[PDB]
Amino acid sequence: MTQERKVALVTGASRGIGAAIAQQLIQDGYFVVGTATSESGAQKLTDSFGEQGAGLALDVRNLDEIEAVVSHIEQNYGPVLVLVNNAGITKDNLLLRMSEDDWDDILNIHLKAVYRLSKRVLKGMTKARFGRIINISSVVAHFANPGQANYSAAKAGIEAFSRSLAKEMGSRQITVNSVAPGFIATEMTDALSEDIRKKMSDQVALNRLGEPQDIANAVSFLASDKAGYITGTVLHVNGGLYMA
Amino acid sequence: RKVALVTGASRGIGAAIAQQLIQDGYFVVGTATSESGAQKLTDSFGEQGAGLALDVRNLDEIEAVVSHIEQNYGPVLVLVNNAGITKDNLLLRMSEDDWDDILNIHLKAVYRLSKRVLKGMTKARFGRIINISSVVAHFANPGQANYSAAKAGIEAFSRSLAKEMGSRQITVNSVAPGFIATEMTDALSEDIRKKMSDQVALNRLGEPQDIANAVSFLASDKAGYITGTVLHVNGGLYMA
Amino acid sequence: MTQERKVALVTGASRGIGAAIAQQLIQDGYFVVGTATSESGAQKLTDSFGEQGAGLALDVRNLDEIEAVVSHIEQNYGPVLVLVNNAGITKDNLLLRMSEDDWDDILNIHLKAVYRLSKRVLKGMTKARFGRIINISSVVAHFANPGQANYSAAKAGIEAFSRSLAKEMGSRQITVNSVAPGFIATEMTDALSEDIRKKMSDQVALNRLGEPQDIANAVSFLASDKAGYITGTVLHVNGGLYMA
Amino acid sequence: RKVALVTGASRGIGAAIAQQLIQDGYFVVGTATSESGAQKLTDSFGEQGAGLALDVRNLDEIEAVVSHIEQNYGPVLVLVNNAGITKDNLLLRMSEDDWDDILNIHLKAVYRLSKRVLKGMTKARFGRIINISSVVAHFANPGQANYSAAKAGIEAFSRSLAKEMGSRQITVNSVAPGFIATEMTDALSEDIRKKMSDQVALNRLGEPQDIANAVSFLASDKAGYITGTVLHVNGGLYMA
Repeated sequence: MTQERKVALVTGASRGIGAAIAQQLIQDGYFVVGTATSESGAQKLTDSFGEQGAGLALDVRNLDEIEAVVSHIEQNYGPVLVLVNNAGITKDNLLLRMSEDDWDDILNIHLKAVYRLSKRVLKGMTKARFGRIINISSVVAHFANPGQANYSAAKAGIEAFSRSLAKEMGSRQITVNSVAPGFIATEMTDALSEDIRKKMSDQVALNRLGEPQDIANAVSFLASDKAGYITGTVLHVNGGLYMA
Repeated sequence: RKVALVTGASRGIGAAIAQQLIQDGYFVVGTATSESGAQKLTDSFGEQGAGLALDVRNLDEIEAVVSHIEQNYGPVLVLVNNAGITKDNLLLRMSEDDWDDILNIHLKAVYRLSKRVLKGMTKARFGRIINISSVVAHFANPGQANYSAAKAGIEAFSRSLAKEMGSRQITVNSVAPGFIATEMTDALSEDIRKKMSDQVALNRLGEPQDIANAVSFLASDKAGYITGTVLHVNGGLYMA
Repeated sequence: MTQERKVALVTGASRGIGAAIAQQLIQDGYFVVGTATSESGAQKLTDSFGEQGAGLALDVRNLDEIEAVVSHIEQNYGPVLVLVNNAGITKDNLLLRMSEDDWDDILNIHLKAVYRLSKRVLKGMTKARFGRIINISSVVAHFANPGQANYSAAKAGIEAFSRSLAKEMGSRQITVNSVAPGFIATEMTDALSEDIRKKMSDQVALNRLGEPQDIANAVSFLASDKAGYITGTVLHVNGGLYMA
Repeated sequence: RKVALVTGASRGIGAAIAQQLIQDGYFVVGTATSESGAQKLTDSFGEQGAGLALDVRNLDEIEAVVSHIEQNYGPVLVLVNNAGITKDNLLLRMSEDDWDDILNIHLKAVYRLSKRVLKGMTKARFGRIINISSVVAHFANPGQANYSAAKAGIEAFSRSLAKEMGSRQITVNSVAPGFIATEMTDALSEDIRKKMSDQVALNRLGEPQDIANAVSFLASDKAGYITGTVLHVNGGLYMA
């Protein structure tokens, strides 16, 4: 039992974008720790990653669990040198119907979790004089959508936090970036109808929904030496749905 | 007169906003966190306003204050969310309390107050929600991750709400001040604020009245086709 | 014959947005020189402005005419202390069908004209330690539209030029800003059908087309002392059609 | 192999781009304005490329070069518009020639070359147009109004063209370098580029290979769902 590869931590790795990111980072040569909210899901991740990764249960809303998970990774696999913040649900509602819990839960799962996990991995990245924090944002952080004020506020806050952290950590060669997916094919889009997914792809310049692997490719690029002079940016992967 | 609610109106930007909105013809309820401050606000606004105590961190107080305003003065049709509290620290030294308090005072308060005033604005088919953001939401500053995240969240929240409320002719906008002359800015002496003003194209720190002018514009009929935007008032410190 | 009011120059003042801007600046207390491309149009402007303005013919594509017009204003009315660059047409075409003239004419009418006129009025603004350059951009400089690559490139170039000039002239208290109209009711939108203008207003958060006076209000604000700490910005007046 | 055309490939950013695209598997035609430079490009690329002389200001030369490439090597399916010529001056001192030459070398050339390669990309239902912009298109620099306007125009042009060509699976993107180590940057000595690198979060000037890496990414299958964007490569000098 000796683990010599650099360690990547991917939260919310069970399916879709998170699963593709985790598998791509494995292919890139990392030892990947993926997280799921349940222990069953964590075991499914352990099974998928085999001897080049591990699955751990983590509710990113809880600081005690964040600290325990990162401590476990450091004590068993090594310092987290790539952090991909992908965990996170939506709780949509127009503001008149958006409850205190609807707001707080989303802000905690997305923005607070990014703050907590980034803070927790900073010591190891600083010691290594190498680090990658890659936050999965969304196109709705830029192109606002009614009913997603909580999600949009959280994602935009994550982007601003990333800029501040990039400035604080730049001299230690830690890059902090966000990837903003557009319409990507997920179980959720699979749930939608043919006609709705044509409505969606009609809004995309490339005239199709993206795939999880497109986001994985963007993250793999940002985590590599090929993006060592890129920090504090948003990398939009939306097929021209939103251009900035 | 139409009722405007301005939080944190005791001094600086908030006070200038309240006085300007009074001049524009609104009945201005300004808030302070202390009852002493609320009484001084009552005294300053006189017959064209009222002062109320409000800790914007507390939902019960928000609901009570808005209910009181509705019961005595009228529907809140202009809401200006003005908070300027900082708890700076580099992330290594930024505690959970430092993060949470800033997020609550700024972003959560914007959520709570905006939600609470929606009914009256919807009924009137008229509304102005004006959120005080900051240049730091765009031009990042080391040690202000919490403040930057909160202000950027406020801007994104404003865009979403603007889409939700637009058809009722309610506009939701943010004003982003740059370096404005204040208590703490006055505390540093000549070379330090020369360091600051050297970054400003207009080569000077702004004044609270500049932000009040932007808020007055957005709250007026002159800006009825402007919604979901950020109005930068920073002398060229940061340029779209 | 003595002219004591501050002089504003509004190019393309014959109708719609330009006409509303010119009339509002008159109401604000300026002596307004408006331009039209023909001498007939210039005479119609002279008639509309009466004793508080003048109409002059100007093809903004031509440097000799720019220099002659500004010299005439300085010699008869006073230094141009407010410049509103509004002259400018569209020549739409998908790139495969966009000719050299289609490109050059639009770039010259919009971007080159802004460069030439701003350069020409800088001396007077510098001497006065007061100045307002206000450029009418467009929402399509931000939300790109197929078939308008020339117009979009010109408007975005104008915005970048404005940022550079704002930095160069800031210490002399000259502000340089752009106003970006969205769907505003013009003869061109009047030409469109009821159903198309509902398609358009359906995209606007405020659920209606704007009016020239909305743009005039934005320009009047920027030209006043109420916006003396605003420079190098874009003021979007699009009813929520585009949010940034 | 697929044919990529890289303008201004003789040195620095352009040379790094050309070499990297060769490594990625493209047949790279690089251009220089002199025939001497074109021959040196031919020598450097050897069996995996060709060097051609091109003054990007001249439409006839653009059409001749692209026709030659089509007649000998194949359809241009990757176009990298790389120009880095400056003619700085504050507006008071910026002549008509200084403005026009920069606009022509940068923006007009992007228009002309992009237009000329559209037919082959459309036929192949594959394409990469990658335009070298600059941080100055976003963070304004006194004395560079012409360069800033041209680069920003290039970015807007790219967005419009991306919408026009997207359904044919042609992506159009810009790469915006920050402070990259070059001839002229090397000319200034330690304290001057320390002044520069102090503005960079990563606390150093970039290298041509960083821009080549970004262009290689965008030109690859790894970026097939990225279009109409600006990829900032500036070490945190300017942050979206």
